[PDB]
Amino acid sequence: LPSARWQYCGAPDGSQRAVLVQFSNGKLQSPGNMRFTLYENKDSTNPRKRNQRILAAETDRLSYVGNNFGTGALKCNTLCRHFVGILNKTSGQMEVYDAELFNMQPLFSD
Amino acid sequence: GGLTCASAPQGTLRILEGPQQSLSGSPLQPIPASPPPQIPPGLRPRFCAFG
Repeated sequence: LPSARWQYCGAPDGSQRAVLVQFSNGKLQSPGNMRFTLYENKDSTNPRKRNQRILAAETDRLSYVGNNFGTGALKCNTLCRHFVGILNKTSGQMEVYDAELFNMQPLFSD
Repeated sequence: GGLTCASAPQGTLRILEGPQQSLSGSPLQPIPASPPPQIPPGLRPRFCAFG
């Protein structure tokens, strides 16, 4: 059975994280026209706030927002951990990195 | 300079931590079964007739 040699190159300080997105309303038919912007909290002194992040995705018609804090932050980001594996098919080596999962949702204000 | 959607993942790995089963010995009871009530040895009659 096909197998890969596992390596956690991972994050140098653990400060580095990749970014996974999941859309609450399904799959994006055209992810190529989306612009994602990652926002971080300016407060680096508060351990609670220093890991707060917002991911915004803008389309022509709607905006999506995901956050890793508050109601929008969901349980899967903690109870479980997410990683990204980059497999080199030639070497059979899989490099594994920490990942952060954002659940994306639509933007409207009264 | 922004973030763009990349190629779809080709596979998923789900990790869980699991221990294994031991041999079946099925040691039902310390002193097992319903041990039967029984005769005290010898006993002897504790009663006699008159005469």
